[PDB]
Amino acid sequence: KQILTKGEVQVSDKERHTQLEQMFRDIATIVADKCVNPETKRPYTVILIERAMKDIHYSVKTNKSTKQQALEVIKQLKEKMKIERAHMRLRFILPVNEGKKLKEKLKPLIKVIESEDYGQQLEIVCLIDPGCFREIDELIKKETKGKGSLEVLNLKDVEEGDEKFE
Amino acid sequence: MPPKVDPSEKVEVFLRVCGGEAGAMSTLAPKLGPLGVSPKKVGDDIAKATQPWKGMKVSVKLTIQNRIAVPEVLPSASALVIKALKEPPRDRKKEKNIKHNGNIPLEEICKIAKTMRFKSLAVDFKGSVLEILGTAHSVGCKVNGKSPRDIQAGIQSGEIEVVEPK
Amino acid sequence: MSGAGSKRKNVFIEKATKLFTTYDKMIVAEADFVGSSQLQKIRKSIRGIGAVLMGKKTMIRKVIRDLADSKPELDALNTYLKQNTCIIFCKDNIAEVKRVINTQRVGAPAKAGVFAPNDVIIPAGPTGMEPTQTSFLQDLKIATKINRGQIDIVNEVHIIKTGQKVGASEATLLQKLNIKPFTYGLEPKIIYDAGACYSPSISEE
Amino acid sequence: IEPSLVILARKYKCDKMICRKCYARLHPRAVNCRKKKCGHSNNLRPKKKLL
Amino acid sequence: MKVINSSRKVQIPENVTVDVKGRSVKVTGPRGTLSKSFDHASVDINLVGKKELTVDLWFGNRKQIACIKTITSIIENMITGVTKGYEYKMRFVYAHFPINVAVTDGGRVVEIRNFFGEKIVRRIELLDGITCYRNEKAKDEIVLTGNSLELLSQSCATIQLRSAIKYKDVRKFLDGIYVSERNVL
RNA sequence: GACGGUGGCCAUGGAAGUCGGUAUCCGCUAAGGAGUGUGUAACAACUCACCUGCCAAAUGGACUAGCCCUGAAAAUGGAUGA
Repeated sequence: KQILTKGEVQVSDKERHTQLEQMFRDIATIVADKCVNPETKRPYTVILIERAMKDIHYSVKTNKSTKQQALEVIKQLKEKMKIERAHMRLRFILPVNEGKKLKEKLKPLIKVIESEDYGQQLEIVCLIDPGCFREIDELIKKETKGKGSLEVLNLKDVEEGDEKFE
Repeated sequence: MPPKVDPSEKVEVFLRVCGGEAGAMSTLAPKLGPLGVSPKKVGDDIAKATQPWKGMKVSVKLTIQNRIAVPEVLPSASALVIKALKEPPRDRKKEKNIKHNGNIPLEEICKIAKTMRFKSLAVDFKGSVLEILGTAHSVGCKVNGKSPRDIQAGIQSGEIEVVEPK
Repeated sequence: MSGAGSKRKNVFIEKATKLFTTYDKMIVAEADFVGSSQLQKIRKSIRGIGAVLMGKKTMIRKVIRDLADSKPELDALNTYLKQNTCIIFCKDNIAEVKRVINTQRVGAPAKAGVFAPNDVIIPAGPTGMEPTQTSFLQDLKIATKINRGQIDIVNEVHIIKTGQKVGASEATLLQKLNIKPFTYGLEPKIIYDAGACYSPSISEE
Repeated sequence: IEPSLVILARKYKCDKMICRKCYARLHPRAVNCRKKKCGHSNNLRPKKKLL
Repeated sequence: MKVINSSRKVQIPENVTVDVKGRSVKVTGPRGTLSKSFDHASVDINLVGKKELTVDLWFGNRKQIACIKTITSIIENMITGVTKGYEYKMRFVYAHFPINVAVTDGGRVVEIRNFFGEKIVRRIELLDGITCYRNEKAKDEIVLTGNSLELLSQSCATIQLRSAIKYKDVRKFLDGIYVSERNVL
């Protein structure tokens, strides 16, 4: 019991795997959180920062917390590159009849404001969304509806994201 | 209580939801409105020109336009004006919440509002008028000073007004 | 055995044997296609003068009433083996009942398997045909002839009566077309008396 | 495209009732897989529709 | 329990004559001859004069009791095929590609090209009592007609089975030649 | 046949039997859920509950446990001894 509580978890034959796969799970999660590009901001995949985090030469430690480690990898590329570290906002336009089952899918998925629905015209709603979650929401409102639905930018920077530096 | 008139030439058969402060939180259907040829600001006051005070948001009410005007007509429902005169005030902001009805007697309005929908409702009158609309709402009671449908079976009011209103 | 289950016949027989001895002149009707929309608009006229009373082949429980009454369930006309009936009973208006009971009828298209009343006319002719709905009628067995510039078969004489079912493909020709030739409703069969027959003649008027 | 032809064509290869062990089409008023692999099992669902 | 006797009765119409010789029923009608053996039953098929034909079974239990109604209804099928033989109606449903259909009358075969835009030609012979012809009146429909139901419905089922979309989602495409009507006259 | 009050109350672009929280009585009858469902701007339309028409005599269910079948896949060829 003394060895269990006042010890540190040493590692078996799978140490090299449970450390290398751990430090390759860590870069495949904490680096990819909220990151949009330059030039009328869009998100992108994980492998672009898997290039651009070895390119900034990050060495990953685990004893600093994962949220703090998220706030550490984007500090270096705010220092280096021109990237944004906040939320964004969108103005979803959807037609009334064939878009309500698209409404109630993302309404318990993400936050909404300005729910302005008509009968004759189109449902216009505004969003409270991270920077990276847009590429899902560009496609899921077409692959369920089956028609065209419009992506209109609202705002490019809102706080209470990672801008509070938790 | 506006008076009921005969049908006219080229009647615009309409259906509305509200009658108090119509379209308060956009509480009218904006598709039953402009389908018939009428603007929206014309259509909002139509809900109050027929019943300004005793409308409620689930209705089989009817509004007719005799070469398009507000004619002070009442081809309204039999259910709005019986739970309207319980707790009397029926506007739109006080139809955002629940209400417990008033137990103030309405046997002598349940013969004039008895046949507000159709002329002859295919129901046996003069002996069962209080066992159809006296029990039409189990929520609350008409008056707590008497118990319905048993000291209300043959104990009736009005021999000339059960089919025709005032 | 009997007298059990849901919607008991022992609470219907209090109407089916007791008020069936308090009436003068009755109408043997036909309820073979009659609605409840068209029924509620004729059961408010009869309600002041009489009733709309039928047990529907529970009525051979009327054999115990025929001791002194001598009421026939099988000895009169229309021996009650092939049809549905809902007989009309009256106390005040035993006489002028045949005029409001044969007014409230509605003309409508028939379907497949309906009991086929005495006045059915197949929709035919130029007004009873579209050039686009020919290909449905071009599906059937009977070959068509050209009369008045239309792919159509003409049959305007009565060929079917009560007791013969209508074919399935004939129903859409009545339903899709606006042709409703006959206004049908209640059909009086026999004018029945308390132990005999008052009028052994038919009168749809 | 006539709707009656779509109804007829769904009558023959869409309106079925597929057993759960035996992925096998049965008629829409079935209660039992007709095959030995199922165990003549009385566990079966409708064929799913489209939108 | 096996019941002592379980019979049925088949009513022969006056223009039809059955020639049964030991579980080998042979109707003869105005329009054609038809025959089928029932040698897979312990059954005494036996006719009463001219109007009746009485399938009987002494001491059958089940799988044997169940077969006398089957071989009664098959003789009734043989009878109805030789008074007013069956005529099936088969309709073409397609999404985009108009199905072409060829028919000769050597073996009365059907040939189904441009089915789903496939270039394979679906030549199919009919069973040996059967002819068929296109409906000039109703569009996109071929009517089958014959003397026996086990030949006619099986020919129709072979047309229908060989007119399927493979390697796709059968709930959407629905291109084929399906049996619509099953009339007699 | 499956009707009315009624599109029951509430809630909302719109929710009218049929997305949901609550009640669940009546007229007329043989028979009506303030609705068992499909769909829709909600309806409409089709549909089931329950009754009734043809019919002619036995019908339906929840179990029990005998045999049998599914469960039940292994390497040489194969073993109720054949």
